[PDB]
This record gives sequence, C-alpha cells and structure tokens, in this order.
Amino acid sequence: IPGIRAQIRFIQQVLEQREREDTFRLKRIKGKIEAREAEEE
Amino acid sequence: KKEYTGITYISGPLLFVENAKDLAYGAIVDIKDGTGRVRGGQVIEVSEEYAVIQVFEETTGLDLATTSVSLVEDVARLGVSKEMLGRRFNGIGKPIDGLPPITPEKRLPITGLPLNPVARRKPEQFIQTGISTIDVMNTLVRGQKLPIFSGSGLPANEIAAQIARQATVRPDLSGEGEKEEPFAVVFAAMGITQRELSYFIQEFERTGALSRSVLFLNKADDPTIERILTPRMALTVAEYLAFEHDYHVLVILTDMTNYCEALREIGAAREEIPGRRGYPGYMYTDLATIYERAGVVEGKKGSVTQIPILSMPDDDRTHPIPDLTGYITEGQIQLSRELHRKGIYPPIDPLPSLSRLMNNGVGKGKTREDHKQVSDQLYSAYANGVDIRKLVAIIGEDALTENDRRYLQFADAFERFFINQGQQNRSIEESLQIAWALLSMLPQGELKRISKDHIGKYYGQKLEEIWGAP
Amino acid sequence: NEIAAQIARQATVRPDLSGEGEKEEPFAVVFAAMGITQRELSYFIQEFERTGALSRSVLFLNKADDPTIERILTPRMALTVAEYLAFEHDYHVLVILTDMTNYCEALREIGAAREEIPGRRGYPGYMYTDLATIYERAGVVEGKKGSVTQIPILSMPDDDRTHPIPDLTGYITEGQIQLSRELHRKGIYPPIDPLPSLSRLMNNGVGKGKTREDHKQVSDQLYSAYANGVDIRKLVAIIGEDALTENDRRYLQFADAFERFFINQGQQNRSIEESLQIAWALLSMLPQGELKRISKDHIGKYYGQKLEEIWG
Amino acid sequence: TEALLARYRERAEAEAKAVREKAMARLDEAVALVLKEVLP
Amino acid sequence: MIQGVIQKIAGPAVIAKGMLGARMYDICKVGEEGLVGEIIRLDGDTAFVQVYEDTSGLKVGEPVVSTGLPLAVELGPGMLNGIYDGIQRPLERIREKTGIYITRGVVVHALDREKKWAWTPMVKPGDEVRGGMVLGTVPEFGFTHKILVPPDVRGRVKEVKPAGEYTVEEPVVVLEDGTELKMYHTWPVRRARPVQRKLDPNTPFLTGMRILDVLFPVAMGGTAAIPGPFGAGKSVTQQSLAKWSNADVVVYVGCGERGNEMTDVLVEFPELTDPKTGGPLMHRTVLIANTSNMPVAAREASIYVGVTIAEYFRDQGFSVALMADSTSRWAEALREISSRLEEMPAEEGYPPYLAARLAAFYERAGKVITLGGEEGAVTIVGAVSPPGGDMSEPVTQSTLRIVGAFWRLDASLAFRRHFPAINWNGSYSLFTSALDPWYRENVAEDYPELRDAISELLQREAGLQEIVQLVGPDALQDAERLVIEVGRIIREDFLQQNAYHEVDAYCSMKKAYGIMKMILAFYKEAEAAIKRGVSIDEILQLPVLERIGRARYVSEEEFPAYFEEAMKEIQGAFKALA
Amino acid sequence: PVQRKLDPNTPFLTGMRILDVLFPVAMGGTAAIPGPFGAGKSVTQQSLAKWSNADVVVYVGCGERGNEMTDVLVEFPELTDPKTGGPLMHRTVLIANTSNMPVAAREASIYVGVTIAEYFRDQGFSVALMADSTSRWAEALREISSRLEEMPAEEGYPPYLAARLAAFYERAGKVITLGGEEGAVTIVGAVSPPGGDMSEPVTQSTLRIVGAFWRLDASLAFRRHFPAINWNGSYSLFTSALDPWYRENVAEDYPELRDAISELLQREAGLQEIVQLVGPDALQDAERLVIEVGRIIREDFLQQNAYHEVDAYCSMKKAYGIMKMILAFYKEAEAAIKRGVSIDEILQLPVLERIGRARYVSEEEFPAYFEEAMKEIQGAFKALA
Amino acid sequence: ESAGELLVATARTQARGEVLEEVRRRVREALEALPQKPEWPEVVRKLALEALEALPGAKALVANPEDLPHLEALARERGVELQAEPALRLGVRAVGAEGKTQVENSLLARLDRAWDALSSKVAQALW
Ligand SMILES: Nc1ncnc2c1ncn2[C@@H]1O[C@H](COP(=O)(O)OP(=O)(O)OP(=O)(O)O)[C@@H](O)[C@H]1O
Ligand SMILES: Nc1ncnc2c1ncn2[C@@H]1O[C@H](COP(=O)(O)OP(=O)(O)O)[C@@H](O)[C@H]1O
Repeated sequence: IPGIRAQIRFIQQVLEQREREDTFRLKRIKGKIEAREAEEE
Repeated sequence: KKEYTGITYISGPLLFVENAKDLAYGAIVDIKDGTGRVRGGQVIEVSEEYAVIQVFEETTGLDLATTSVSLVEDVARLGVSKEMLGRRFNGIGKPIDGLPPITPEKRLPITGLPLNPVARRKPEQFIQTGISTIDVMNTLVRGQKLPIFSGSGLPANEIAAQIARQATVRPDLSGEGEKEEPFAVVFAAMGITQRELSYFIQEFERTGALSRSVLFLNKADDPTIERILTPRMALTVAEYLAFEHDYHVLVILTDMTNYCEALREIGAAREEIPGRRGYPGYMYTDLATIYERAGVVEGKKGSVTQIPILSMPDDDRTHPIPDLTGYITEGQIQLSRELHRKGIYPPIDPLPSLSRLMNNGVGKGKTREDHKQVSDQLYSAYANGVDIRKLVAIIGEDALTENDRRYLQFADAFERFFINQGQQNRSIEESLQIAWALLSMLPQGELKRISKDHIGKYYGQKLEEIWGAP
Repeated sequence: NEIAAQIARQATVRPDLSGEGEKEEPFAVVFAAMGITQRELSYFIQEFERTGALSRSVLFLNKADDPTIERILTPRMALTVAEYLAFEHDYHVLVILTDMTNYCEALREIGAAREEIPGRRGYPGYMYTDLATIYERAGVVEGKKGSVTQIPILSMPDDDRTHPIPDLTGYITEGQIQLSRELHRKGIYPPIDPLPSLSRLMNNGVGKGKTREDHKQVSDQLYSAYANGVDIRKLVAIIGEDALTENDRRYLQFADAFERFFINQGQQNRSIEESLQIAWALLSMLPQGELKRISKDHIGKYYGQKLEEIWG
Repeated sequence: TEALLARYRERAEAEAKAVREKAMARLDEAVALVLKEVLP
Repeated sequence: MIQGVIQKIAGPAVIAKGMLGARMYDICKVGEEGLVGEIIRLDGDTAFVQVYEDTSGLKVGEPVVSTGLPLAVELGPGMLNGIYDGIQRPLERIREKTGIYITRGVVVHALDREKKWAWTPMVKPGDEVRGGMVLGTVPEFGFTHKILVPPDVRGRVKEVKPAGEYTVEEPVVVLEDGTELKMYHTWPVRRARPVQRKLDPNTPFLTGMRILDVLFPVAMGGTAAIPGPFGAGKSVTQQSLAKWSNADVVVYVGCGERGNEMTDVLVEFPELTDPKTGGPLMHRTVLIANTSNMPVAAREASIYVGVTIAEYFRDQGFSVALMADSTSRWAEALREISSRLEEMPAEEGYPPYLAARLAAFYERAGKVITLGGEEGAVTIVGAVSPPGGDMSEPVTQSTLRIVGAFWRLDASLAFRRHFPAINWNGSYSLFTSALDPWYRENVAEDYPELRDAISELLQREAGLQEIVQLVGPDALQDAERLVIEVGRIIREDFLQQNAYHEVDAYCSMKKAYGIMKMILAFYKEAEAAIKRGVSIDEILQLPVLERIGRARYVSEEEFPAYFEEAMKEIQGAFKALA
Repeated sequence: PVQRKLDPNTPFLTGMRILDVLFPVAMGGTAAIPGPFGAGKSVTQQSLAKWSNADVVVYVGCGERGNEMTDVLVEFPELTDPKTGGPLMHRTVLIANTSNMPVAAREASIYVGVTIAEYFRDQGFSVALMADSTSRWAEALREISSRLEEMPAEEGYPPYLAARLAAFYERAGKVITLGGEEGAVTIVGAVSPPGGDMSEPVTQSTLRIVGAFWRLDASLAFRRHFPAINWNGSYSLFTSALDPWYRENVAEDYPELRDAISELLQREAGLQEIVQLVGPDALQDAERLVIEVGRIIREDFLQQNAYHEVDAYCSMKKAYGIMKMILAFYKEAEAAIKRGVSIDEILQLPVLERIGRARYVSEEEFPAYFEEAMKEIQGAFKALA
Repeated sequence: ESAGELLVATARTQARGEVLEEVRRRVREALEALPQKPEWPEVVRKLALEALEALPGAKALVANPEDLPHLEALARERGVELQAEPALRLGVRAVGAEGKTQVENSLLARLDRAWDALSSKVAQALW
C-alpha cells in the first residue's frame, strides 16, 4: 500500500508539473498575440 | 432594418465588423452573404473600433466584399406559452415537429435571475419514479437536484426515458390532498446522435408521454452555442410553468459531459486561459447557475425538480465534472458496469448511491411509516451479503455458518428481484411489499434496524407474492 | 552499437532456400552519425576496418563537438546517396543512423527558437511529418533490382517507451527491436527482449519456399510459452516456488532455458536452420499436448530431439 | 375499435371545417388590423 | 465624483475611458442601470472595472461613475435580527420590493433609514473625544447599542442633541471642526479595526459540550476548525454552540452553501429559543447568506464582511462567536477569481496567496482591550469540507497550520448513535496548558490531573483494540476487561450528551469535574477489588453504575447533593463487596 | 442530402467472431478501434475490407505507411469477392495520402472518401468506409493551427476538433435516398493515441459519438494473442436492436447463448481479482471450473488467425455452434463436479482438444464435426455416471 | 383512447396554421397593392423620414427612381443626397456618412419583424 501510494503521488506531481508548463506556454503566446495586435495593428 | 457592411477580418468562428458600436454585448445577429443565405451569430465583444461576432455553424461562403450583418435581438429571449406541451424544439426554440409555431404569452430572457434565499422553503414531498431502487432507498424529493452517474457503455438513455414515462405524484398518500395537481416533464438533450434522437422520439410518442412533455433536442453536429443555450431554455420554460401555473415540473438533462465539452470549446475559441485540467475557471459558477434554478418557493404551489445525467469520462469520480456536480447537487445515483454485464436492468448500485434529502420526504403522512427503517435494513443486509459472497469464493460454502448462507441467498434474491425489475412500473407499495418479502428470508431478530411493531405488522410474507408475476 | 555492427557484419540473403538466382552480392553500407562521441565512432571505424567493409561504405560523420544545427541535414544527405545508389546502380544498400535522439533535440531547438506550438514535452508539432520524411525513403521499387534497408538506432531517455521520440518512431516504422536492461544485467548478449519487439513484414518473407514450412507456427508457440513463463515468474514472487504445480514448474524452467540458450548466443553467426533446431529443442521440454499453435504434422516431424545433442 | 377512430376522424374534420368558416368570418378585420399596425 | 464612459465590453470586464483620478479598488457604477464593480487596473486615462452581475445588454458609451470608496460595510443600529447577502444587502427588503427573484441593479440600504431610535446622550459640549469613545446609547432588543465615534475621528464636542427619537441619519454630535457624527459609520472590510492591546488566552470559551469544554477546549479569542462529513450532525453542534455558548452575539456566515442547506439554516434559526431570556435566538444573531449561483465577488467578500461586523460588536465591548461554514467554498470562489485574472496557479490550482488570505482572516480573532478601554473578544470556528474527506487539500493544510484547535467530527460514531460524533483520537487542542491556571482558580485545583487521567484511560482502551479485534472480548482477563468496561462507561456517561434533552443539553465545568471524579473513584475501587480477588461480573452489577449513568440528567442546581450521595455510595457499595 | 433516416436493424457481418458476436455493429452504425502501435488496427481493417458483406468498400489511408497501400494493391486483385464472385478489387476504392505526402491533404482525403461513400449510398448500395487513422487528421489540423498562430486547447489541438469529428461521423446511417431507394454507410475509424493514453482528447471525443467501441490491448498483443480485444473495455450499443435478426437468421436461442457467454466472462474477470491475490490453487473447484472455462473461451473462441486459410473467416452459424459446444461442456463439467468428480481429472478429457481445434474446420465440413463433438461431449460425461 | 383526441388536436393546430398563413398572404397582397394607389407617397416619405432619424449621421438617401422625386423635398430639407437603386420597393434605404452602415425601411421588413408580436393578438381577433 505505501509503495503504490507513493507512486500515485509521484504521477500526480508529474502531471501537475506538465499542466503548469502548458499554462505558462499559453500565457506567453497570448501575451505575444495581444502585444502584436496592440502595437502593430 | 439597419445593416453593417464593414467586415474586416474572418477567421475560424469569428469575424470583426467595423462601426458597430450600436450592437449591445451578447446580442444576437444575422449574417447574410452574396448568395442570400443567412447564418446566426452572437456578439462576444464590443469596442469603439470594431465588434467581435462568434458565428454559428460554418463560414464557408463568406467574403469581405458582400457580407452584411443585421441585428435580431439585444438579449436572447424565448417565447413561452402553455401550448408548448406536446411540442419538440431544436435547442434554440425552433420547432422541429412540423407543426405551426406557437404564439407566445410573453418573451423571457433565457438566462435566469437567482432565486432569493429567503423566498425558498424546505422540500417535503416525494416523486414516485416507478423504480424500486430509487423510490425506496434513494427517494427523490420535490425540489431536489439528484444527478445520475453513468459510464460509456451503460444504458442511461433507457433509464431517462423510463423515468420520464413513469414519474408521477401521489397526492392520496399525503393525507387527503387534491386529486388534481398538474405534472409536466421538460426533457433537454445535448449533443445526442441521430440514433438516440430517434429512440427518444419513438419512446415519447409510443406511450402518450408526449402530451405532458416539452422536448428540447440538440444534435451532435449542431453548433456548440446551441448546446450552451439548450439547458437554459429548458429551465426557463420549466420555471415559467411551475411558478406561473402551479405545475410540478421535472427536468431531465441528458448529458452534461457534452455541455462541459462545448463550454470548454467556446472558452478556448475566445482566447481564455483554461483552469484545472483544461476546463474553464468559471465552470463551477456556470454549473451552479444551471443547477440552482430548481426548488420550491414559499407561497407558491409549483415546484421544479432536476435530474442531471452525465457520463463519467473514464469511470473516474475525481474528474472535474463529477466532482463539481457533487458540490452543488444533493446526492447521486450511480450505475454499475458489473450489474449491466450480468444482465440486470436497470443497473443501479445501491451501495455507492445516496440521496441527501430523503429523510424529509418519507415517513408518516407520506409513503409509509416503515420506509426509513426498511431502507436501512436493506442496505446493511446487502452489504453483508456481498462481503460473504466475496469470502465464500475462498473458504467455501460448508465453512460458513447458517446466517452467512442465508445472507448470501438474500443478496442473490435481492439482485434478481429488487434491482432487476425490467421495464416494469412499480408503485411504492409494490416496492415496499417486495422489500418486506425479501427481508422475510432473514430470520426475525436479525433485523436490528426495524422496530418491533413494523416487523409484527409486515414480516411473514412469502416471495411468491412477486415471484408469481415479477 | 555492437548489435548494429554485428548485423552489418553477418547480414546475408539465402538464395538457395528461396530458389532465386543464386548470387552473392555484398551489401553497401551508408553510415550517418548525429552527435556521436569519440568512443563510439572509434569503435565503429575499427569494426569496419576489421571486417574490410570500408571500401563499400559511405560515411557522414557529425560528432558531438560539431554544431548542432548541422544534424538537420545529415540524414537527408545520407538517404539521398542511398536512394541514388540503390535505384540507379542496382545496389542493395543498408543504412544505419546512429541516434535519432540527437536529431530530435536539434529539431526541438529550432522549433523552440521559432515559437512553435509544442507537442508532448516541448517537441514541435510537425515532428511526426519531419520523421516520416526520413524513415519513409526506404523500400523496393517495381522493375528495379536495388533496395534500401534502414536500421535506425535511438536511445529511449529513461527506458520509457511512451516518450514522444520512440512513440512516433514506432508509429512510423515497420517494427522495432527493443533491448532489455534486465537481460543486460544478467550477462545475456544480445539483450533483445522478444515480447516488446515486433516485425510487421515478417509474414512476407517466411513460410514454405522461403525459409521453411514450420517457421511461423514455431514463432507463435515460442511467444505464447515465453509469456506463460513470465506470468508464472510473476506469480512465484508472491506465492513462493514450493507452492507451484508441476505444469507451472515446467513453464518456469522453459523460460529460464530460453533466456539462457536462445537469446544468449554471444558473437557467433547462427544460420536459420540452427536457430530452428534450437527452438525445437527448447519446445520439446513442454508436453506434446501443450503445443496448440503448431499443426500435428510439424510436431510429428520435428518434436522429440533433446537440447544435449547440440551442447553437452 | 376502427369505428370509434372513424368517428373521431369525422368529428375532427367537421370541427376543422367549422373553425375554418369561423376564421373566414373575421379574415377582413384581421387583415385590416395587421395593415393598420404595420403602417407607420 | 469621477465620471466616465464605457469604451470596451467583454464579459464582466469593462474598460472605461476618461476616468483620470479614479483610485484602485474603488467601487464604481457601470451603465445606465448602475451595476456595481471594482477597479482592478489603471492605465493612462482609462480604468479596468470588473462588474459583479452580468453585463449582457450594455452598450459602448454608457456612463461610468466612481464612488471613490472601496468595499465597505455600514456599522450601526439595526444589524441584529437581520439577514444579509455577501456584500451586506438586506434580503428581506429586496424580497418585499422585487419579488422572489433578485433583479440586477437593485438599490437598498443595509441599515433602515426610517426606523426611530431612542437616543440617550453621554457627552456634553466642550468635551474632547477620541476614536473609539462612547457618544450615546440606544436600546436594540435586549442590548444597549453604544454609538462609537469612528476610529479616525478626533476633536471637541460642539453640540449634542437631547434625548428623543431619531433615525440613523440625524447628526447627534457635531465637532468644532464642523464634522458631523451620526449613529452609524462605514468601514472597509479588508482593513482590520484598531485596538489598544491584544491579551493572552487566559480565559476559556464555554461551549456547553463536555467533550469540547474538557478534552479539547478553545480559549476565548481562539480559533478552531471542524470537518463537514455528511450525516455527522454538524448543524446540530453548530446551533448548540449558538444557543449555549457564553458569547453575547453570534455571527453566522454561509459563503457558498447549497440552496436547500441555506433554506434549512434560514428556516431553523427563527424557531430556536434563547435560553438566557426565553425569547427568539434571532434577536442576538446576524446571518450572512450566499448560495452557489450568487455573484462570485459576494461569495469572496462574505467572510470579510462577517469578521468586520464581529470586530465592530467586539469594539462595543461584547464577546462574539463567529461561525464560518464551508470555507472550502470560499477558497473555490477565490480560485475562480484568480483564474479570471490569469494568474499562475500553485499546487491544486489555488492562487499562491491562499495561505496569506486564510491567515489574514483567522488572525483577526483574539481578546483585546478596545479603544474605549473595555474588554471584548472574537472567537472563530471555521468549517472545512475537503473534496472527499482528504486532509491533504491545500485549504485544510493551510488551515490546520494556524488554528489553535481541531475537532475532527466523525460519521462512524454517528452511525453508532454516539453524539456528539467527535473522534477523540484525531482531535487536538493547543489551549490546555495556557488555560490551566484558570481551571485551578475557578473549578478545582485538581482538575488538570483528573482530565489527564481520563485521557489516559481512553488511550489505554484504544490500545487494546487489536487484541479485541483478533480475539473475542470475553476471552480477555480481568485487568483488561476492567479497563475496557470503564472506557465504555466513560463513553456512555461522560462523552455523550443529548442536545434535545431539557437538562442534558447544557453542562457546566463543575458538573464535568464531578462526573470525572465519580468515574475515577469507581475505577480505583474496582481495581483495588480486582487485586483483592473478586470476580469482574460481581463488579458489573453494582448499584453505583446506574448512579453514575444518571448523573447526566440531573438538574444543575441539584447536582452537588447527587454528586456527594454517589461519592458516599462509592465507598458504601465497595466495602460491602469483598 | 437524403429523404429520411432509418433505424438500424441489420448487422454488419465483419467475419470476426468476437466483433460479430460480443460487440455487433449495425448496417448504418459507427464504430471506433483505438490502440497503441503494434496492436492490430490495420490488420483488422483489412480483414473487414476482405470479408465483410458490404456491396462497396471505400478505404482511406490517411497519413499511414505506403507499404500497406502497396500490399492492398498487390493482393486484392488476386482475391475473390465473397458475394459477387469476381475480383475483390472490383468493389474497392482506395484513397491514399501517406506519411511523407503533403500534410494539408490529410484533411481533404477524409472528406473525399466520405463523399464518394455517400454517392455510392445514393445509388442504393450498402457501403463500408474504413478510415485508417483520424489521429493523423487531428495532427494535421494542429500543425495548420500552429501556422495560423491560434489559441490551442488541450494538447495543442484546435478548439473545433470535436465539431469536425462529429460532423464527419454523423454522415453514416441507413437512409431513404432522394430517388426512393435504400442505402447505408458504415464508418469504422481507427485511432492512434500518443503513447496508448486513452485519456487523449481525440479518443475521448470519439467515445461520445460512436455506437460501438473496440479497444485493443497492448498486453494481449505482446503475447501474440489476436485480435487482441480488451473485453473489459469494449462495448456495443447495437446489441438490442439486432436481436430479431439473430432470432430469424441464426437461431432462436442465440441471444441467450451470447448472454451466458458474457456472464461467464464477467464471473471469470471477478474471480481473477482473488486469483491475483492468493493464486488459483486457493479457490474451490467451482471457481477453478469457471477459470478454466474462461481460459477455454479466450483461447478457442475469441482467438482468430487472420492469416490462416480457414480461420480467417467465420460465419455466424460456426460461432453459434462453438458457443453451444462450450456451454454444453460447462454444464456437464459443473454437474460432474457437483457429485464429487475432481476437476484436476476433467482437464485431461480428450474432447478438450477437439473443442479447441474446432476453429480450423472448414465451413462446409463443420456441421458434421459439430454433431460428432456434441455426441462426444454427451458420451464423455455419460460414460462416467 | 387518447389517440383520437390527439388527431383532433393536431387537426385543430393545422387548421389554425392554415388560417394564419392565409391571413399573411392576404396581408402581403394588400401591402403590395399600395404602390398602385395614390396613398404610397405619404407612407414612403414617412418611412424615409424615420430612416433618416434612425441614422443621425446619415449621408445619402437611396431608393428606386420612382420615389426620388417625392423624396426631393426631404433631400432639400434634411440636406442629404439622392441616388437611384433597383432596391426593394415599399421602403427607402439610407447610407451613413462613413459608408459602412446602412439602414433599410422596407414595408415587408416591418411586416416580417412585427408578425411575431402581431400573431398572438390576431389569434384573439380570429377567435
Ligand atoms: N448532539 C446531538 N444530540 C442529539 N442528537 C444528535 C446530536 N447530533 C446529531 N444528532 C442526531 O443525529 C442526526 C445527525 O444526522 P443528520 O444528517 O441529520 O445531521 P445534520 O445535523 O443535518 O448534519 P450534517 O449536515 O453533517 O449531515 C441529527 O439529525 C439528530 O437526529
Ligand atoms: N488477427 C491477427 N492475426 C495475426 N496477426 C495479427 C492479427 N492482428 C494483428 N496481427 C499482427 O500485429 C501486427 C501489428 O500490425 P497492425 O495490425 O498494422 O497494427 P497497428 O496498425 O495497430 O499498428 C501485424 O504485423 C500482425 O503481425
């Protein structure tokens, strides 16, 4: 039981990290789009 | 009337129109092209320089030289009347049964105003659904929000149709009551296929349940904004009926997973950063605005009861959709894949199910005074039976005591007779009689959770009362 | 690298078995290196010199201290040369690509520099198309004698088969040979794990008139028996070996003997006949009624002979 | 029975004809009202 | 007042131009209907206002007006017996003037502007007044409301109105500066109200429940947490706390509850009776109500509104009990708000400043010396409902890091008809040692040792569960069956407390001391008798068992005679036994 | 455009026992088959192309290998149409856009295939459409969206992916043509999730619109057990509607036999949980019999060889006979163990090998084999008494 | 059973639909009869005036060449220009100053946009 529980927690951490990275990428690209639209039209 | 021709950008589901500051936010517009075809669209952003319009359907024939945009309505509204009973609509109020359109008594905004918390009252009356595992152990109370959790291959549509066909009130059990209290069913289906649409139409028309029902049907290939709009229109009609004509309406929402996916797509199309696991951050508030439109109001005789239906994406209750539906609704009814594969219909599993308002709709003056204790005894006995069934696979039958063998037989009989009722419609008295007949298999005195008077009054009936004609 | 060198050293067709035109044309080798270290490069060069195969080889060398972006061009140049040779001079060309992992790293560098939409773990979205433009240049063409055969080599990062690079490569290519660290740690060479491996074109080149009539059924029976042995290996880790039945003991012994005699051969060149003989010797351990995949004719023809007649 | 269904069909036909005549009794007034309201 | 026009509309976010001079986080009215919103970003001549209700139907060019003040509450007479939403809007008058729905853009006042109050001055012209002083008193039901000068007002009194009837609007005191002081004033909800000094946790918070008052006490001005498992009788314990605690004023906050649960709490309270006076309990409570479909900003500001009202009533010199129900729903609203602003999440999608907000809310509790020199305290009991009862949730992890006590309410005990259904193995309290001198000086000098002995008996009973699980209890020898039986006696006769009983609903500290003394004495005598060689079944049928068992149901004033009679019978019955 | 849609009441006979029996698909229905690389999607689709009872077959190779198209082109002309008797290639249309072909044509190939299928349906035939991979279509959409610099959703896919998939899949169905005829289109689409992760957005979107779901297992593919269908994860919503056709064309008790087989499989799956904990030898004899019958069903009924000369195709009556034999043997064994006959002796009964090898019997030799095997089943247990 | 009642109800609904659509046809015939009567100049002038009031920054007035002489009085009054166009009859369209926006006041458009509200009222008038 403790081993499987630790594995589950590890997998949860990995998935959450990947989600955070995806959110960061999306924020960056949205910032690029907004900046280009508001600066160069 | 007044048209705008300054289109400057068309890409995907969006187009930009210049000099359109007269368009209100959220307004509904019509888009016409060179060929004369008209498409629908909704305004999603208005500025001094241009307005952004999210176009329904597809943008195949559009061009920047000949397209024109005209206003339809400042705020999305629906025309309602008591003549809507017996009619079918496409999800944005357009009739699809071939009958002439209705003449509205009034036009109401599809988005609803929140109910005042001081105007509500406590739910205190039940609804007979005709299914024993719901009426006895997970009783549905007027004004409750009781969702159904199902899987990918489970027959949730059949259960929805059966409940819509069999649901009724029991005024005679509530003292004398009034023999005439209107009842209606509002059915909303989101993202269904042609096969499911045909099945629902056939089921509603073959038994006369259409005459008291209003159907909002939205197909899988229809635009997603219509899928967003469908439950709100259904609930608008339900609220109008219930709180202006004292109807007892029952609302069934066929698949909320489709609604959540459509909401996610709409949010992504408007460039919004997603929240947990890709779903919108405001998903909880949106689901709350949908679910919280049911209940009973002080000083009114009508009521609204909701039964959302949703398929768990991977049979996982940790998923955002079931988890957030749990926070807002009172209990759940969960289907079992094992029961379905064993040939039992409806495959409702009593152990993971729960109704949080059950204790207020049962007792004396409603159903019967033995209801709660019988339900508790059935629950405990079934749990013991399944545990003994798991143990006997290893330790064998002969090593068990007599009580354990009796419990195992009780569990088998319970699965065969109480759950597996088929398409049969059972009144609450029939279900209670079957429950007592099953409990009679266990010896008297093993029934800890039932008072002695009830046992004396009801214990001792044989299973042949139902086995003769199950 | 050792397995690739051994395959290049020992590869040969068998015209006598298939009845084709008995000819002894040697393979031409095209060797493309991407981010190779000095140790591996020296090993490969010394091996080729020892076998005397450099006179038939074209080498494109991109060492680990060379610029990274050059790796975008190396596989394409190697495959251009291979296609030219094979389909204009009737050569049979064998192509070895040292590490597609470094190629994917360079691809990701360029993609991130260009602000592309990533796939999984930051790799660009067009990586599938880019890899397909390289792998799909092999094959045979009707009306021509030449051919191009590819043996790409790649390192799974954490021995994770679900990493994007091995995943896309498996989705594009026509099989894979997967190595096992567990077999390697036990001293078995080559440490080829048969269960995760696959050859999609196997049915085209085996059977009666090509190698032998019992080839496919023997392969299937070996696969089923090895899977059963591995499952019993899992079981004994829980219920102990003394609690086994006799059938499970037989399967366990078969799995051990398989890993120690069929997989483990070392640096020796086995003909297909020898391999089939060893496989039949291993299958003879099981009772005759357990060989469900094999027809009774072949069982009557080949079953019975013992392993000691080969070694010991 | 089929006789009852035939009776229901005949009753529906007769009532539809009566309703049609009743509507014809006020078509002019309805048209005049619609024209009056539609005009500025 | 800064006045501008709408420039862009996109969802609840509205960009207004011409708003130069507007201040951050000020409340603004958007559109012709006057929808309220907050300024969240200033840029050049523009302002970013985010609206509470929906913005469908608005048009570019509609006026936007700024009030110039942040979110604030009105503090004054007329708050008791009232029901409010998350931003202090009286729901009853909204119902009167609107119907059963809450239409957008409704305007009501938190304090009624028409009710007359009996003013009674306490100052004379020429007096010098400082923030926090008492200007006059007004009777509010059973209370005497003290009209306090706002904390930031200083000057000399010029004129005082004579005693009479006035609304909350007549200036009763005018200073030499010309400042007019009314019966009420406003205060921002996100700024704590000033005090002089914060005292130490020296006195207890008597809840009336034996288990909570004895085993896991909470100091007056402390904090506690409680889970929300279904069927565990949480609402009964909460309303028992409201009825029987030594708090003078109760503030109940529901931030995101279900509709029917809010209906239950709004219907039940107008029926409870205040034991001290016999009148309705609602006469000394304030209810803040929020369902799930109400605007997110109200759900986020509900707890701050509640704690500000509690701080005001503390400043008047009372003791206030604040109950926040389902702070998890508040955290959910905070997460949604942060998502709408596009902030990088931390842990399970919550904003990285969740712990800071929870600490800021919980740290306003404490016993203080008010600016007027009096004493007042605020106690906070916040309910936490994890997604599936998991204690690893960031909300629960951050909550348990700052609260002083944690009463783990359990559903398994409720299944076994043990009420209150509080698990004594998972609960803890950090206030016992600090409160020890008060116990020694106020109930008995021996009480802490007796409590430790009771806890030791419970722990020893819990330690034997493995053997009882593996082997039937009847197989155990005497020295272990005795401790099992005394633990059962403790559970049945001291821990349990029926809240529906006429006299058992409330229990004093000295009653608990007497019951514990009786139980300990019986255990000691039984141990001595066992060492003397008597059979345990002989002990199990002594007449003293019923005397101990019926100690719960005796009246409070009648208790000492019963206690001494049973103590005498403790020696009388055992000496007859061999 | 069509005149009217119709309810499905006629099976699509794929020729594979497991798909035709446990998870049937109707004439106008839709099915999906996901799995990791190496599972056996392409072999299954080619088998459906070869052996199904459709009038016209349209094969779409969206973004896959060129050697597969070459194999089809070389083999199909030499095969025989099951019903017409002419060359198999005379009823087939191929659309090919291989991996190294231009990316933007992947989206077009699917539409071209479905339009041709709809045209042949309008002529009045029953058409089967095989889409080799919709994941390649999704990836092409993702690449184009990346070029457009759009806001992605989930794993970078454009937001309208689900709408596109629903629009594609809703073109199937049995209809009344505008000319008054009757035709149908059946769509079977393969899915290639990255890493075999079934939580991937394309697979989840496909779950919500198909009528049948055939999941493939990598664990079964590793041990060379084909068609490698995950029975626990697969389902079919057409089972109830096709019952009258089975009763009229196969046997009056066929649904009951299918239900019995499903119940046995579910019981075996339930017992395997205990088996994985304590081992088979800890169970009672009835549980051991259930386990052995489940293994027999897995190895002798669900298993089917796509390359064997006789096992490649299987009729409905052959599957019915095999199921009847298995059920009869199970009943006899249960009766024998109820009176104390040891299970460890039953497993060596000679008729087990006959039951196991009944698969390879020819389609026309089969009925005599079935009669002999049934009588031998009766004798093997009657001779014990 | 209730099936005959269903037939009666659907026949009643179909008859009412026929009634309303015939009313609509008669109304459209009456409306299209207006241009052949001397009553059309006043209504078209009023519609054009309303359309010009709808666009405060209107620049040009556009209609079929028959009505331009009648609209000349408003053109000189309001200062807008006039240009012919084979647009819909029984209405006058205007073009805004920017050339992007455009209003239309066709009588059939008014009928289409008011029939939704008028149907409920004329249902009472018919019965
Ligand atoms: N302290 C108590 N004294 C007496 N009876 C109690 C006490 N606590 C609980 N009960 C009884 O047990 C029941 C607890 O179950 P119930 O679900 O009704 O609780 P609840 O107070 O509504 O709280 P929750 O919302 O956690 O379920 C109460 O309704 C009451 O009958
Ligand atoms: N029914 C079957 N009979 C025999 N072999 C099969 C069967 N199904 C799959 N295979 C084998 O599995 C391999 C995987 O090939 P394929 O079917 O192309 O898988 P996918 O398209 O899922 O990757 C094939 O080469 C074939 O060897």
